[PDB]
Amino acid sequence: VYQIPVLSPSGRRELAADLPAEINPHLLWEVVRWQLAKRRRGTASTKTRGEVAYSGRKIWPQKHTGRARHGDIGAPIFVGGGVVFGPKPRDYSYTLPKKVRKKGLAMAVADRAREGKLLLVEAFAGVNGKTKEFLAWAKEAGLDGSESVLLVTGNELVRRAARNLPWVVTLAPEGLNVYDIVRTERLVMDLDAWEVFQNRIG
Amino acid sequence: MKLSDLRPNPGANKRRKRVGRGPGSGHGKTATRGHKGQKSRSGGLKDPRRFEGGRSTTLMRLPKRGMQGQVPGEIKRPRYQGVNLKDLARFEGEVTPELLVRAGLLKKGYRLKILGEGEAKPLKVVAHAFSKSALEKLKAAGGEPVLLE
Amino acid sequence: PRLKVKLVKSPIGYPKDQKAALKALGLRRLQQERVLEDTPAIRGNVEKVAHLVRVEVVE
Amino acid sequence: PKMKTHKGAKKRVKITASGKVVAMKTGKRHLNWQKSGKEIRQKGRKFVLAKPEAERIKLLLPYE
RNA sequence: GGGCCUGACUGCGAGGCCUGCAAGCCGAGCAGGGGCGAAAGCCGGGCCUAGUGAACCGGUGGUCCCGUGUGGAAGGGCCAU
RNA sequence: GGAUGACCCCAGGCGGUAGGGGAGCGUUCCCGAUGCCGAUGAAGGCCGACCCGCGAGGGCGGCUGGAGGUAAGGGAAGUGC
RNA sequence: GAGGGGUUGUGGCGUGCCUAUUGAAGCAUGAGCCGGCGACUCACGGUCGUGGGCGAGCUUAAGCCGUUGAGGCGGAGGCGUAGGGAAACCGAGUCCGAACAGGGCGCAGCGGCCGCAAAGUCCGCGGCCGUGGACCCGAAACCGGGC
RNA sequence: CUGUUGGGAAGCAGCGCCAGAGAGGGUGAAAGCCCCGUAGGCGAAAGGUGGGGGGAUAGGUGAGGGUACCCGAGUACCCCGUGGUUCGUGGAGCCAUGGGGGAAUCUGGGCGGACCACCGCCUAAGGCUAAGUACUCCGGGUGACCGAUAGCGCACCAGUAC
RNA sequence: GGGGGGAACCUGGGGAACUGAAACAUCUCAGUACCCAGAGGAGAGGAAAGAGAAAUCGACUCCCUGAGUAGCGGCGAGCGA
Ligand SMILES: [Mg+2]
Ligand SMILES: [Mg+2]
Ligand SMILES: [Mg+2]
Ligand SMILES: [Mg+2]
Ligand SMILES: [Mg+2]
Ligand SMILES: [Mg+2]
Ligand SMILES: [Mg+2]
Ligand SMILES: [Mg+2]
Ligand SMILES: [Mg+2]
Ligand SMILES: [Mg+2]
Ligand SMILES: [Mg+2]
Ligand SMILES: [Mg+2]
Ligand SMILES: [Mg+2]
Ligand SMILES: [Mg+2]
Ligand SMILES: [Mg+2]
Ligand SMILES: [Mg+2]
Ligand SMILES: [Mg+2]
Ligand SMILES: [Mg+2]
Ligand SMILES: [Mg+2]
Ligand SMILES: [Mg+2]
Ligand SMILES: [Mg+2]
Ligand SMILES: [Mg+2]
Ligand SMILES: [Mg+2]
Ligand SMILES: [Mg+2]
Ligand SMILES: [Mg+2]
Ligand SMILES: [Mg+2]
Ligand SMILES: [Mg+2]
Ligand SMILES: [Mg+2]
Ligand SMILES: [Mg+2]
Ligand SMILES: [Mg+2]
Ligand SMILES: [Mg+2]
Ligand SMILES: [Mg+2]
Ligand SMILES: [Mg+2]
Ligand SMILES: [Mg+2]
Ligand SMILES: [Mg+2]
Ligand SMILES: [Mg+2]
Ligand SMILES: [Mg+2]
Ligand SMILES: [Mg+2]
Ligand SMILES: [Mg+2]
Ligand SMILES: [Mg+2]
Ligand SMILES: [Mg+2]
Ligand SMILES: [Mg+2]
Ligand SMILES: [Mg+2]
Ligand SMILES: [Mg+2]
Ligand SMILES: [Mg+2]
Ligand SMILES: [Mg+2]
Ligand SMILES: [Mg+2]
Ligand SMILES: [Mg+2]
Ligand SMILES: [Mg+2]
Ligand SMILES: [Mg+2]
Ligand SMILES: [Mg+2]
Ligand SMILES: [Mg+2]
Ligand SMILES: [Mg+2]
Ligand SMILES: [Mg+2]
Ligand SMILES: [Mg+2]
Ligand SMILES: [Mg+2]
Ligand SMILES: [Mg+2]
Ligand SMILES: [Mg+2]
Ligand SMILES: [Mg+2]
Ligand SMILES: [Mg+2]
Ligand SMILES: [Mg+2]
Ligand SMILES: [Mg+2]
Ligand SMILES: [Mg+2]
Ligand SMILES: [Mg+2]
Ligand SMILES: [Mg+2]
Ligand SMILES: [Mg+2]
Ligand SMILES: [Mg+2]
Ligand SMILES: [Mg+2]
Ligand SMILES: [Mg+2]
Ligand SMILES: [Mg+2]
Ligand SMILES: [Mg+2]
Ligand SMILES: [Mg+2]
Ligand SMILES: [Mg+2]
Ligand SMILES: [Mg+2]
Ligand SMILES: [Mg+2]
Ligand SMILES: [Mg+2]
Ligand SMILES: [Mg+2]
Ligand SMILES: [Mg+2]
Ligand SMILES: [Mg+2]
Ligand SMILES: [Mg+2]
Ligand SMILES: [Mg+2]
Ligand SMILES: [Mg+2]
Ligand SMILES: [Mg+2]
Ligand SMILES: [Mg+2]
Ligand SMILES: [Mg+2]
Ligand SMILES: [Mg+2]
Ligand SMILES: [Mg+2]
Ligand SMILES: [Mg+2]
Ligand SMILES: [Mg+2]
Ligand SMILES: [Mg+2]
Ligand SMILES: [Mg+2]
Ligand SMILES: [Mg+2]
Ligand SMILES: [Mg+2]
Ligand SMILES: [Mg+2]
Ligand SMILES: [Mg+2]
Ligand SMILES: [Mg+2]
Ligand SMILES: [Mg+2]
Ligand SMILES: [Mg+2]
Ligand SMILES: [Mg+2]
Ligand SMILES: [Mg+2]
Ligand SMILES: [Mg+2]
Ligand SMILES: [Mg+2]
Ligand SMILES: [Mg+2]
Ligand SMILES: [Mg+2]
Ligand SMILES: [Mg+2]
Ligand SMILES: [Mg+2]
Ligand SMILES: [Mg+2]
Ligand SMILES: [Mg+2]
Ligand SMILES: [Mg+2]
Ligand SMILES: [Mg+2]
Ligand SMILES: [Mg+2]
Ligand SMILES: [Mg+2]
Ligand SMILES: [Mg+2]
Ligand SMILES: [Mg+2]
Ligand SMILES: [Mg+2]
Ligand SMILES: [Mg+2]
Ligand SMILES: [Mg+2]
Ligand SMILES: [Mg+2]
Ligand SMILES: [Mg+2]
Ligand SMILES: [Mg+2]
Ligand SMILES: [Mg+2]
Ligand SMILES: [Mg+2]
Ligand SMILES: [Mg+2]
Ligand SMILES: [Mg+2]
Ligand SMILES: [Mg+2]
Ligand SMILES: [Mg+2]
Ligand SMILES: [Mg+2]
Ligand SMILES: [Mg+2]
Ligand SMILES: [Mg+2]
Ligand SMILES: [Mg+2]
Ligand SMILES: [Mg+2]
Ligand SMILES: [Mg+2]
Ligand SMILES: [Mg+2]
Ligand SMILES: [Mg+2]
Ligand SMILES: [Mg+2]
Ligand SMILES: [Mg+2]
Ligand SMILES: [Mg+2]
Ligand SMILES: [Mg+2]
Ligand SMILES: [Mg+2]
Ligand SMILES: [Mg+2]
Ligand SMILES: [Mg+2]
Ligand SMILES: [Mg+2]
Ligand SMILES: [Mg+2]
Ligand SMILES: [Mg+2]
Ligand SMILES: [Mg+2]
Ligand SMILES: [Mg+2]
Ligand SMILES: [Mg+2]
Ligand SMILES: [Mg+2]
Ligand SMILES: [Mg+2]
Ligand SMILES: [Mg+2]
Ligand SMILES: [Mg+2]
Ligand SMILES: [Mg+2]
Ligand SMILES: [Mg+2]
Ligand SMILES: [Mg+2]
Ligand SMILES: [Mg+2]
Ligand SMILES: [Mg+2]
Ligand SMILES: [Mg+2]
Ligand SMILES: [Mg+2]
Ligand SMILES: [Mg+2]
Ligand SMILES: [Mg+2]
Ligand SMILES: [Mg+2]
Ligand SMILES: [Mg+2]
Ligand SMILES: [Mg+2]
Ligand SMILES: [Mg+2]
Ligand SMILES: [Mg+2]
Ligand SMILES: [Mg+2]
Ligand SMILES: [Mg+2]
Ligand SMILES: [Mg+2]
Ligand SMILES: [Mg+2]
Ligand SMILES: [Mg+2]
Ligand SMILES: [Mg+2]
Ligand SMILES: [Mg+2]
Ligand SMILES: [Mg+2]
Ligand SMILES: [Mg+2]
Ligand SMILES: [Mg+2]
Ligand SMILES: [Mg+2]
Ligand SMILES: [Mg+2]
Ligand SMILES: [Mg+2]
Ligand SMILES: [Mg+2]
Ligand SMILES: [Mg+2]
Ligand SMILES: [Mg+2]
Ligand SMILES: [Mg+2]
Ligand SMILES: [Mg+2]
Ligand SMILES: [Mg+2]
Ligand SMILES: [Mg+2]
Ligand SMILES: [Mg+2]
Ligand SMILES: [Mg+2]
Ligand SMILES: [Mg+2]
Ligand SMILES: [Mg+2]
Ligand SMILES: [Mg+2]
Ligand SMILES: [Mg+2]
Ligand SMILES: [Mg+2]
Ligand SMILES: [Mg+2]
Ligand SMILES: [Mg+2]
Ligand SMILES: [Mg+2]
Ligand SMILES: [Mg+2]
Ligand SMILES: [Mg+2]
Ligand SMILES: [Mg+2]
Ligand SMILES: [Mg+2]
Ligand SMILES: [Mg+2]
Ligand SMILES: [Mg+2]
Ligand SMILES: [Mg+2]
Ligand SMILES: [Mg+2]
Ligand SMILES: [Mg+2]
Ligand SMILES: [Mg+2]
Ligand SMILES: [Mg+2]
Ligand SMILES: [Mg+2]
Ligand SMILES: [Mg+2]
Ligand SMILES: [Mg+2]
Ligand SMILES: [Mg+2]
Ligand SMILES: [Mg+2]
Ligand SMILES: [Mg+2]
Ligand SMILES: [Mg+2]
Ligand SMILES: [Mg+2]
Ligand SMILES: [Mg+2]
Ligand SMILES: [Mg+2]
Ligand SMILES: [Mg+2]
Ligand SMILES: [Mg+2]
Ligand SMILES: [Mg+2]
Ligand SMILES: [Mg+2]
Ligand SMILES: [Mg+2]
Ligand SMILES: [Mg+2]
Ligand SMILES: [Mg+2]
Ligand SMILES: [Mg+2]
Ligand SMILES: [Mg+2]
Ligand SMILES: [Mg+2]
Ligand SMILES: [Mg+2]
Ligand SMILES: [Mg+2]
Ligand SMILES: [Mg+2]
Ligand SMILES: [Mg+2]
Ligand SMILES: [Mg+2]
Ligand SMILES: [Mg+2]
Ligand SMILES: [Mg+2]
Ligand SMILES: [Mg+2]
Ligand SMILES: [Mg+2]
Ligand SMILES: [Mg+2]
Ligand SMILES: [Mg+2]
Ligand SMILES: [Mg+2]
Ligand SMILES: [Mg+2]
Ligand SMILES: [Mg+2]
Ligand SMILES: [Mg+2]
Repeated sequence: VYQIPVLSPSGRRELAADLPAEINPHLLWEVVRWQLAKRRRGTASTKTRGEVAYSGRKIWPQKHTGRARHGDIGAPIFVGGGVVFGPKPRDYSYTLPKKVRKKGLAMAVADRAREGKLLLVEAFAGVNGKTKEFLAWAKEAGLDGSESVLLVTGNELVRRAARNLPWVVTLAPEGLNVYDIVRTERLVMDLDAWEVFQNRIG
Repeated sequence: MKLSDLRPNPGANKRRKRVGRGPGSGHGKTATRGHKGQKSRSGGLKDPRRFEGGRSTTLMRLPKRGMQGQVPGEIKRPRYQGVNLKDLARFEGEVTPELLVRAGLLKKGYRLKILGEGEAKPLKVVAHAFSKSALEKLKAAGGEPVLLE
Repeated sequence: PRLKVKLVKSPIGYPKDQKAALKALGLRRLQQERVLEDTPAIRGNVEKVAHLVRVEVVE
Repeated sequence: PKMKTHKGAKKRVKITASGKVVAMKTGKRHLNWQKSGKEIRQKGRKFVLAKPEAERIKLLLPYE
């Protein structure tokens, strides 16, 4: 078990948590790959020599002109003809195994835990919507903006307050994902979100 | 662990074989197809799993055998999938086709039949059929067979 | 699981009904060893003469 | 799209448990009067196809 | 040349020859029931090597295996040709 | 050897078409990047007898050019004539 | 500005490139020259190998919900867990057979319950096969409807 | 905001400030706070829409017993010739129908793959019915989509010149 | 009231061939291309003289699965619920 520092008005707490011990870099890479692959738009397209505007007339006779034999000017050997193996619209998504993405999620959170960069918060004192409020809170909480932070919390007023900062990413715990965990240098969570995370890896 | 640390394990993502791309590569000019003939062609070659240059094929000179059937097709009948005693050891108390399908052992829509590889545990097991050695082993280890339909 | 049952203590001097259990279990010789089922019937006889019997569970 | 089962193979052959291919002996469909019982008897049994030919027909039978 | 006979068997087949495949060839021995022989044994056609034709489609004699709600039937399968 | 490429010593192999295998270079694009290089001059162009790399190539310098370019690490292809 | 760069008088050596071929400098093919365009791909299925997850199990599909470059739910189903037989049927066996015969096809981790490994299966990647126009270009023709 | 280098500051330096807004594009170079925007909010007299919410209207409505009146005709049905189905004449049903013959109204008729019996299923020869589905001339949003031989045939007075 | 138009999409009435079968005729391509008629913002379909074995289900359309299964097939190539 790791020991995760907790932040309370009632004082600097500690709490044991059951993150996995051994971390698999290749596995985390497989989840990030699959994350960034299934979001692809797949909108690259080209025109086959049959999808092109020209007519299928034979531009000149097969024999006895002294020029190369050609068919129609849609053939890809012509400028302005079709393109042989151009992109067609594609679905890059795939069903990465549920167990694997669950494992990576717990793994990526454990890496921040094993580093000292996982803070669990009780609540957010004054922050009720405004950036200046969350900023002030961040100063008390040791978050000065020198490091990037993944804020994971179901409180929307806290999410809107932090989200425009250039060093803060914003998530509801149902949106916890490993790519955003790895993007960031620190990880900050509600005890409400922490409970949610703990349920999703079980 | 930073984004720039995420790399695939050695060999996880090998690069492709790109032919017809110069002398240095080993694959220039003919793109490993050799020279002329069918099969060098785009689209070339009939399906080599079957075709044999025009002679009667290895498959087609073999004789047919057995019932292939006829329209209106398959005759619907009760189907038995057998499950071994060794597969039952994990359970306690009573064993049922329901419980057996959720374990992953029995397939849906298949009447149960207990087979006798392995030993018998004292279990009341409700199955559509038993082998001879399934009944004997079972009803001799405290087991409780239950034929049904 | 089955029952590797070995007779390791002479019945001589013990009540007759315990000597019958050995006959039920088939133990007719010292150090003799029989493998039986774990039937609650068979078990109880083995439990009766537990002090005369070495028992290993098999399977 | 998905491959189609070669029904000539399906009707002529069987893949065993270890992945051999088995077929009926050829040569007793007719013309059998002057054949010994030794020929008629041995040709009534299945046989294992040579490996090169076996691996071909097995690809024709992809969902067995 | 003669006598008695039908092994010109049925159910299998160790092991080989040959061979790209598929075929082709030889085969001891075990069992069933036989032929000949006092017997040892021999006999699964012919001194041997040519006298031949894969599959598909159908015919006929068996078998009683499937039989499209059920019992039958139609029709197939299997064995032989 | 030292200990798993930590580098060193000693030895042998290293012509090559079809073709098999291996390891790299470069191009476009994405993550890295709310970053970093950039008018004290981006990309591209023109030179170089300089440096690195077996090579494909990569640097550096001078001129041109005048607004972009983009690392270590990975990802994807309309990727080299 | 003990070195380099340009030039080339003389001497030595010396049969273009590509393609096709048994064999080309070949008096066999192609190319005036330059720049740009130009040919092994994608989907789905298969089959091997490979990087990981899980392992007698593995995995979801369409959808539903959430996000709006967030991810989750969904077990229907699919593959595997047993084979043999035309089948009925039997089953670690089964089929042929009269057979308890003979044969065909089948049947069973590494270290101290704990740890690793592994059937299998899922996904990624790569080689190759099937279906597609399937490496690119090229017919003479065939058909339909119109001019 | 100021200084600064510079043709120009958004660069560099100094001291600030906003953020439910740090998506993006501009501005003389590289700008959160100059501009246009962005987050978050507001907006229709008129036309269109209105599948949502409300209201009307049409419409909707028992039990026994008796009776045996009615229940879709050149139809079912059979035969000839075909089509559809996975079904290529197959043991060929089923659905459809060009030809011939030609019923019955429930105790009637069709079907469950020749056929027959039993057992079931259904109620032909009248009509209509949202939604879930398809498509992209049109608008908008977004691209590990092109960037002027590319991307539409056309970024440009292009279905033009010719 | 109709007439005519509308990129694709829809239904109906007609309906090829190259090609594949490494020839070709059944078969394939394919009820596709195309022609024609009609319809719309969709269209077709639709309220069991159904399924088909469940003593069951309950209009129709569309998706996933069933399943390349059942079968069809010069039992060839292939086709395919
Ligand atoms: Mg396009
Ligand atoms: Mg194009
Ligand atoms: Mg086309
Ligand atoms: Mg065209
Ligand atoms: Mg065209
Ligand atoms: Mg045109
Ligand atoms: Mg044309
Ligand atoms: Mg034309
Ligand atoms: Mg033409
Ligand atoms: Mg010519
Ligand atoms: Mg010329
Ligand atoms: Mg020319
Ligand atoms: Mg020319
Ligand atoms: Mg020409
Ligand atoms: Mg052409
Ligand atoms: Mg021209
Ligand atoms: Mg064309
Ligand atoms: Mg073009
Ligand atoms: Mg092409
Ligand atoms: Mg092309
Ligand atoms: Mg892929
Ligand atoms: Mg960041
Ligand atoms: Mg932010
Ligand atoms: Mg933000
Ligand atoms: Mg963000
Ligand atoms: Mg958020
Ligand atoms: Mg978000
Ligand atoms: Mg970090
Ligand atoms: Mg390589
Ligand atoms: Mg790749
Ligand atoms: Mg490639
Ligand atoms: Mg090369
Ligand atoms: Mg070269
Ligand atoms: Mg190579
Ligand atoms: Mg080579
Ligand atoms: Mg060449
Ligand atoms: Mg090559
Ligand atoms: Mg090759
Ligand atoms: Mg070749
Ligand atoms: Mg090749
Ligand atoms: Mg060639
Ligand atoms: Mg050659
Ligand atoms: Mg050759
Ligand atoms: Mg060539
Ligand atoms: Mg040749
Ligand atoms: Mg050749
Ligand atoms: Mg050739
Ligand atoms: Mg060749
Ligand atoms: Mg090839
Ligand atoms: Mg070959
Ligand atoms: Mg070639
Ligand atoms: Mg071609
Ligand atoms: Mg082909
Ligand atoms: Mg060809
Ligand atoms: Mg021939
Ligand atoms: Mg079958
Ligand atoms: Mg004693
Ligand atoms: Mg005594
Ligand atoms: Mg005593
Ligand atoms: Mg007593
Ligand atoms: Mg298909
Ligand atoms: Mg066949
Ligand atoms: Mg078979
Ligand atoms: Mg024959
Ligand atoms: Mg026969
Ligand atoms: Mg004959
Ligand atoms: Mg005979
Ligand atoms: Mg003979
Ligand atoms: Mg004989
Ligand atoms: Mg023989
Ligand atoms: Mg026989
Ligand atoms: Mg080989
Ligand atoms: Mg196969
Ligand atoms: Mg296969
Ligand atoms: Mg299957
Ligand atoms: Mg005689
Ligand atoms: Mg006699
Ligand atoms: Mg042999
Ligand atoms: Mg052989
Ligand atoms: Mg011979
Ligand atoms: Mg005998
Ligand atoms: Mg005898
Ligand atoms: Mg005698
Ligand atoms: Mg004797
Ligand atoms: Mg003998
Ligand atoms: Mg044939
Ligand atoms: Mg037959
Ligand atoms: Mg008969
Ligand atoms: Mg019947
Ligand atoms: Mg029967
Ligand atoms: Mg009867
Ligand atoms: Mg019967
Ligand atoms: Mg019969
Ligand atoms: Mg028959
Ligand atoms: Mg018959
Ligand atoms: Mg050396
Ligand atoms: Mg050596
Ligand atoms: Mg070499
Ligand atoms: Mg892009
Ligand atoms: Mg960026
Ligand atoms: Mg700078
Ligand atoms: Mg560029
Ligand atoms: Mg440059
Ligand atoms: Mg250089
Ligand atoms: Mg300079
Ligand atoms: Mg420059
Ligand atoms: Mg700019
Ligand atoms: Mg920039
Ligand atoms: Mg660059
Ligand atoms: Mg870059
Ligand atoms: Mg890199
Ligand atoms: Mg790819
Ligand atoms: Mg290309
Ligand atoms: Mg490459
Ligand atoms: Mg090149
Ligand atoms: Mg000099
Ligand atoms: Mg000189
Ligand atoms: Mg001179
Ligand atoms: Mg000279
Ligand atoms: Mg000379
Ligand atoms: Mg010369
Ligand atoms: Mg050259
Ligand atoms: Mg030539
Ligand atoms: Mg020549
Ligand atoms: Mg020449
Ligand atoms: Mg010449
Ligand atoms: Mg010359
Ligand atoms: Mg010439
Ligand atoms: Mg020539
Ligand atoms: Mg040439
Ligand atoms: Mg010229
Ligand atoms: Mg020219
Ligand atoms: Mg020139
Ligand atoms: Mg050029
Ligand atoms: Mg390839
Ligand atoms: Mg493609
Ligand atoms: Mg596959
Ligand atoms: Mg593969
Ligand atoms: Mg794999
Ligand atoms: Mg897994
Ligand atoms: Mg699961
Ligand atoms: Mg956002
Ligand atoms: Mg079987
Ligand atoms: Mg056996
Ligand atoms: Mg028998
Ligand atoms: Mg036996
Ligand atoms: Mg064996
Ligand atoms: Mg493992
Ligand atoms: Mg694995
Ligand atoms: Mg292959
Ligand atoms: Mg084509
Ligand atoms: Mg195609
Ligand atoms: Mg290919
Ligand atoms: Mg023709
Ligand atoms: Mg003709
Ligand atoms: Mg003609
Ligand atoms: Mg003509
Ligand atoms: Mg014509
Ligand atoms: Mg005409
Ligand atoms: Mg100034
Ligand atoms: Mg200023
Ligand atoms: Mg500057
Ligand atoms: Mg400043
Ligand atoms: Mg924003
Ligand atoms: Mg944007
Ligand atoms: Mg901006
Ligand atoms: Mg801007
Ligand atoms: Mg800047
Ligand atoms: Mg800007
Ligand atoms: Mg700006
Ligand atoms: Mg808004
Ligand atoms: Mg607004
Ligand atoms: Mg509003
Ligand atoms: Mg209402
Ligand atoms: Mg009502
Ligand atoms: Mg009423
Ligand atoms: Mg009626
Ligand atoms: Mg009517
Ligand atoms: Mg009427
Ligand atoms: Mg007639
Ligand atoms: Mg008829
Ligand atoms: Mg028909
Ligand atoms: Mg049909
Ligand atoms: Mg028909
Ligand atoms: Mg029919
Ligand atoms: Mg009629
Ligand atoms: Mg009446
Ligand atoms: Mg009735
Ligand atoms: Mg009636
Ligand atoms: Mg009817
Ligand atoms: Mg009828
Ligand atoms: Mg009937
Ligand atoms: Mg029915
Ligand atoms: Mg029936
Ligand atoms: Mg019905
Ligand atoms: Mg009707
Ligand atoms: Mg309607
Ligand atoms: Mg609708
Ligand atoms: Mg648009
Ligand atoms: Mg727009
Ligand atoms: Mg231009
Ligand atoms: Mg253009
Ligand atoms: Mg330009
Ligand atoms: Mg371009
Ligand atoms: Mg346009
Ligand atoms: Mg336009
Ligand atoms: Mg153009
Ligand atoms: Mg133009
Ligand atoms: Mg014009
Ligand atoms: Mg008109
Ligand atoms: Mg109209
Ligand atoms: Mg039609
Ligand atoms: Mg039509
Ligand atoms: Mg015609
Ligand atoms: Mg034809
Ligand atoms: Mg033809
Ligand atoms: Mg042909
Ligand atoms: Mg051909
Ligand atoms: Mg021909
Ligand atoms: Mg033809
Ligand atoms: Mg035809
Ligand atoms: Mg076609
Ligand atoms: Mg075709
Ligand atoms: Mg057709
Ligand atoms: Mg149509
Ligand atoms: Mg069309
Ligand atoms: Mg609609
Ligand atoms: Mg409608
Ligand atoms: Mg009604
Ligand atoms: Mg009705
Ligand atoms: Mg009803
Ligand atoms: Mg229905
Ligand atoms: Mg009911
Ligand atoms: Mg309903
Ligand atoms: Mg379907
Ligand atoms: Mg299945
Ligand atoms: Mg068919
Ligand atoms: Mg077909
Ligand atoms: Mg058909
Ligand atoms: Mg068809
Ligand atoms: Mg249908």
